[PDB]
Amino acid sequence: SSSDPSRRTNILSDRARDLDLNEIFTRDEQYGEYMELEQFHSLWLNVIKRGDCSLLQFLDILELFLDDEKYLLTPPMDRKNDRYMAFLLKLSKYVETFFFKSYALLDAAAVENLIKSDFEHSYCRGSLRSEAKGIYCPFCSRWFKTSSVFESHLVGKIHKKNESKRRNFVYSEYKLHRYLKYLNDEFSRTRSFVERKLAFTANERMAEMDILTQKYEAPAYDSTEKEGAEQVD
Amino acid sequence: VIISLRNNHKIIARVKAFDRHCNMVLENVKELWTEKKGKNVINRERFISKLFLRGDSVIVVLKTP
Amino acid sequence: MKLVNFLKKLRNEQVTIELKNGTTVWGTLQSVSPQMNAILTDVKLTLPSDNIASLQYINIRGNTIRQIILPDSLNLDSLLVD
Amino acid sequence: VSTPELKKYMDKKILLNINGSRKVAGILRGYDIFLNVVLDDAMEINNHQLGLQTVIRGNSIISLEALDA
Amino acid sequence: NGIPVKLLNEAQGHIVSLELTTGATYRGKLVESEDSMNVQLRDVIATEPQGAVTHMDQIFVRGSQIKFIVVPDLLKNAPLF
Amino acid sequence: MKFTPSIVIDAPQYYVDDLQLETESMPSSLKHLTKPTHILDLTNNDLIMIPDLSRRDDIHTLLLGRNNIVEVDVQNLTLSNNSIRRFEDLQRLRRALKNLTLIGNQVCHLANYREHVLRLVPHLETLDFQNVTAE
Amino acid sequence: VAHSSRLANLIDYKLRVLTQDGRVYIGQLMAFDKHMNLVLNECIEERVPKIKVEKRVLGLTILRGEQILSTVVEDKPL
Amino acid sequence: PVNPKPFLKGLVNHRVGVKLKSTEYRGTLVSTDNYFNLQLNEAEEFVAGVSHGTLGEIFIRCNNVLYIRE
Amino acid sequence: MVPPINCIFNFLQQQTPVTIWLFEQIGIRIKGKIVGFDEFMNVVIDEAVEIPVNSKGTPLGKILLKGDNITLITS
Amino acid sequence: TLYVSQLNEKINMQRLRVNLFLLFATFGEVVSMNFKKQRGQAFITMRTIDQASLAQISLNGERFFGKPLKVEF
RNA sequence: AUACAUUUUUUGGCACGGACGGGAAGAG
RNA sequence: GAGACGUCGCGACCCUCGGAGUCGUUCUUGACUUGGUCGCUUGAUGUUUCUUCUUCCCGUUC
Ligand SMILES: [Zn+2]
Repeated sequence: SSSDPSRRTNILSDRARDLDLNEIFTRDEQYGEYMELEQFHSLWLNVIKRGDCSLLQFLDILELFLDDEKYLLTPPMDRKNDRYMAFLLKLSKYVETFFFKSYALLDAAAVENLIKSDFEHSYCRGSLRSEAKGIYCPFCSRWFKTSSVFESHLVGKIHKKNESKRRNFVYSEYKLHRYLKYLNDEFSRTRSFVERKLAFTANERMAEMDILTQKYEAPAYDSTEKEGAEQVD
Repeated sequence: VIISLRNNHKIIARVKAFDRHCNMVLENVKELWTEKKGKNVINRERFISKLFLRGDSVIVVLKTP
Repeated sequence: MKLVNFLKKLRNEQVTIELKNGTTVWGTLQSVSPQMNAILTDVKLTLPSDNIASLQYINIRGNTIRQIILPDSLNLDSLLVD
Repeated sequence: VSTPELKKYMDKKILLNINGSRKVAGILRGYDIFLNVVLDDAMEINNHQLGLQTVIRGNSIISLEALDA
Repeated sequence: NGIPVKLLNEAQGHIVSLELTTGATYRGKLVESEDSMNVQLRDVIATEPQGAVTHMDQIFVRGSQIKFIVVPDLLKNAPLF
Repeated sequence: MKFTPSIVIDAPQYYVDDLQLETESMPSSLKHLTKPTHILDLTNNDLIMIPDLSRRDDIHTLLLGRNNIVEVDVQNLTLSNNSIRRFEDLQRLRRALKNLTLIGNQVCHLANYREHVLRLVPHLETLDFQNVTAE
Repeated sequence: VAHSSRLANLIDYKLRVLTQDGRVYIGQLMAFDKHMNLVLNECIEERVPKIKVEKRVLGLTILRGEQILSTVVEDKPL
Repeated sequence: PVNPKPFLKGLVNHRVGVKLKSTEYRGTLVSTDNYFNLQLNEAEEFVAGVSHGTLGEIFIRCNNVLYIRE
Repeated sequence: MVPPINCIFNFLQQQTPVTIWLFEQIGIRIKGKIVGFDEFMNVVIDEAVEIPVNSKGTPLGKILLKGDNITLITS
Repeated sequence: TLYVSQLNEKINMQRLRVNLFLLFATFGEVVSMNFKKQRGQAFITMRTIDQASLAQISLNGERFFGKPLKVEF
């Protein structure tokens, strides 16, 4: 501890003396408190080719991806749309990097492999089942009566084509799904933030911004911190 | 409403503010132009949520009912 | 009445700005003059098909700035009050 | 606010270098605070005179370089 | 009032250099300057944007069409600043 | 006395007689200069190898007098009074350079040292303060 | 560079400067204006022909604000 | 005797055409001001003497104007 | 001295062949008779004629040419 | 400051000064005109005095651009 | 001690094994 | 890649040859003055008109 300064100024060790969080987190993320989705709301407006969509309605859209089936059976747009798939890619990437960024201590490779194996062993194996329509396929966006026709459809030229073209997108969608699930608390936290700031006045919003800023450009250890003030129990 | 502009930008947008200079605060913004190489024909347009605009740019504003 | 006032009120906003020469400028508006001279911090200059150039502080002139692309979340009516 | 001190150039022939890589000649007859020029007529630079007297707008003047010393 | 204007005024007498919007550099003794940088100059050379140079007597220039003015480095000393 | 970020930050900085930084066993951590210098003065130090530089687009002059340079990993390079001993050790300079000085290095007394430098580093115009001539 | 409010407060800092023609003037801001005209202490015009940076040292320069596009900080004082 | 501003005033609720800094226009004049900004109805866009489109209700900015004509 | 305003007034009084040049536009000129006068260079000029410049003649009606895009006058 | 004379006056002024700077930088952190009076001469100024003395003793008669330079305080 | 847009500034006349580089030779 | 038109350099048979400085008044200030020519034997650079292939060598990238 404190290997950088003369005595006690910087908690960082000499080992990682040039380690800076602000080069990893933006100010609107507040070191993992929130995730900045305004940018993606912009890109989204660009994707839907209109303006009927508000920041909050956009977040309402994102919520779909917390569900195991909604993002699949009640899609914002047609899942074969280009603009849409591209957007989804960018967003997915963002959510994932944010996830591992905000939880350094957890083995990233472990998580990655876990998700990948879940994708191969369950997701692409008729993990989505309905008592009425049968088995849904992420790649062909169709259901199937029984598991039998489902299996003999996974060798057909159609499914070969699709699984061979839309593989990366399907996988990215899935990642967006599971990573957003793992970050439910952050998603909620941010949505809350949005509603708050939104219900502010001018002066209020300004002072709040001031606060986020100060938190952003402040030393991680203050010259006025405690060392050895332990209570008991 | 639609706005013609000095730099060949057809700004289809919802007006919010107005002044002496014909500067405008804009919502629901949809610009229209054409990024082209020589002998290239492309028609491009992008959505923007909120956008301030400067007045020298404005040539002719118009209202399509 | 005045958009200048509105501009002034917009403080500490991370915004894109567009010029008469088409340069896209991603930065935090620390201040703006009465004559629209934008003063940015944490600035990022990109052209409209080529590589990016980042800078700490940029004072852009009022005559150049075609369109300031505003933030995502913003209460406009409130801002417009005197 | 202040008047352009062109009283030295009064009643002398001047090359009015004007907007768009063009030129004008002619003897200086008058001017104002906006730097509009009133001058006896001469040619546009091979060469051809138009007008008896001429008035050049202020904005248009790049330069007014003296032909006579 | 503008300190650059003041500086320009001070530079009166001295050999200033002077480029325009056109990109046609001049060098000469600064005869007179005004609030609007309406410069007059004596004994003045005149470079074309392409390259070629032409001597000329008493050029006038209107500050609107002026781009930038180089003043001699002695004026850095005083007395305006 | 490692060449450190902290070291560079308290180092005399001035406009020389170009922007120059006044400066060690190993050249390292130059990132912290932020590519803001035209010249860097490393004279009278103990550097062994001219290596370890970050990408520095500004840097045009390197004064490396009285060090222990014995190997080489930019318009002017002054290496006076160092330890380059073999003509082949000067080979890496072919990849750079108009002003080169290698005086007071053992390599200087090697047969054909001047002609070797001229053919292998033709971009040099002034070598050891003498004009490289056509002949 | 520091986190200033205005241009006036950062007087005498070494400044990059862009102008409408595409040239880049670099030098210390000695004095500002109501119309953003700049006095530069040791001014160097740096231009780029349609390749690589062409360079010209000017000296003490009064620079008109009409032609000025934007200013950037090149270095600290002194 | 006839100045410009009064002429302009007179020409309200009447056909006018405008050139720019270039494309010709054609429409009925609604109103005008001191700055010479325009507001027209039944605007037709004469692209060098070719009516490309009929916009209808428009507002022309003053500084881009070249001349007015019937 | 003969001011510009005075000159303009004189021209108006006369009603003479005026040939106007356009600012930042070489190829075109105007030719008519001055009818109006303004505080700025703007005027109304009835019986105007657009001219393509010699590097003929074209039809044109009554016009006010705006003061900012004027260059030359002669009358 | 050291005064150098007996310098090859054919070198252009800016090149002379830059080689002078380079050569003398080896002794410590470091005026030359081509007038008739001052040609073939230069004044080299060092921050440290010990640097000036070392330079003087070590470069006395050093061949520079073909001629042996003469140095003095 | 008791503050604002109509000519000189900021309402603008703007816009339309495979590459790469250097140097040399030989041909059109 | 070639023709102008300029502007700053490698060599030389050539030419040429040796902020500072002064004063009034007072313990510190106010005034006044101030490389050129020829080659390149394939030096570097803008404007401005017209109309590439193959082979060998040296460096970056995959
Ligand atoms: Zn399928």
